[PDB]
Amino acid sequence: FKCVNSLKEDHNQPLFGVQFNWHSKEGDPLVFATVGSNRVTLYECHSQGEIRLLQSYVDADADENFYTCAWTYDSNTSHPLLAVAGSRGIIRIINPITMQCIKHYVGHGNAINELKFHPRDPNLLLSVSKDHALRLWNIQTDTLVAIFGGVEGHRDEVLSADYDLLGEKIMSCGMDHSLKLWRINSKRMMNAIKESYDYNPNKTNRPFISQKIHFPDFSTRDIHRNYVDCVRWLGDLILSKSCENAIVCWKPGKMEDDIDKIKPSESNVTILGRFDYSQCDIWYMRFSMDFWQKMLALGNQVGKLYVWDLEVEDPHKAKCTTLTHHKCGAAIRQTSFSRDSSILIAVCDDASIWRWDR
Ligand SMILES: Cc1cccc(F)c1CN1C[C@H](c2ccc(-c3cnn(CC(N)=O)c3)cc2)[C@@H](N(C)C)C1
Repeated sequence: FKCVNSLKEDHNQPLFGVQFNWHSKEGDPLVFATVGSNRVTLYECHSQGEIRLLQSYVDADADENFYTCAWTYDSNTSHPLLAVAGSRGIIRIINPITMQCIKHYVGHGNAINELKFHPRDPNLLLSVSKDHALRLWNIQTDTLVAIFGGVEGHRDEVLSADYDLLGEKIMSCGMDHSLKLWRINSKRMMNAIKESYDYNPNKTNRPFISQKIHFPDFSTRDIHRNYVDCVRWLGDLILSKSCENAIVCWKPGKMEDDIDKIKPSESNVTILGRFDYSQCDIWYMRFSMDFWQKMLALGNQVGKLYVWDLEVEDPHKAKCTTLTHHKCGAAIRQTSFSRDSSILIAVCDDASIWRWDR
């Protein structure tokens, strides 16, 4: 990787999120979105390092702070869609062509810290909230499918979550130091999703009933000792970090325990490795993976990038490379790989954007 360009957005506030559109059509240039201040902005990557500015969506409320975005597509038309959310607790579905807000969703109106789309169903959107809950939405029928919370749910802000490969289960994490597993391939949850697709408010009198899921299928506070701010599945294993200069690779149960036989009472975890780094001990810093999950990237609070090659026989054998540029000194909140892995974008607390090309 070599650094080929940078720019800075005019708001001078942190960019909290960046995502390449992995649903961009064949023959179209690569496009990524950034979120920070009260806006979302799209850029196109071109040759000779050019980052071409397209168009932003700017919230009507100057006090909105967007924290997260996620791409999907319209399941009928195939056209890409961009979901954004933040401090106002409003999910907006944006048409990236025109930057029009097509529609929006509100739960209880508390800050949304992350959005993720289901890996097999482009209509299923997961939000994680300052109010300690996760919410699963069906953006085809505009329904809240389920809320994941309760006293055995998270007891402080949820900061991150991730679906596994097939979208059979979710791992969430947050300010309570815990990582929690929620299965969504239960008979109850599969039925709820089916019913969400059968719901049309114009053809019935009932409101749509959301599931209240009050018990995770596994919980641990034994991995980290501070706010857990990013989580990703790596097959049946988990990658997660806190502010302790480490990403931990771990699994529920003992070494030979199958993830789908784990009981909610399981008290053990197994640590398969840990990737240490420096100067990333402030709260709220995300790591990202490429499409194939061959690579892992994390930026630190002084503008250094760490990239791990996970194409090795066991997690602890990961090979680290580091990327620095003398002008890049601000905290990197998130990174994104292009779908082909040829470009890595980093975004920063000073509103700067850094492009690295293979
Ligand atoms: C990015 C991220 C990463 C991982 C998990 C996550 F959940 C999030 C999302 N975060 C948005 C919120 C937030 C974070 C930072 C600031 C802030 C203010 N000033 N600065 C530095 C400056 N230089 O201005 C930074 C303000 C609000 C955090 N919540 C819990 C308070 C969660």
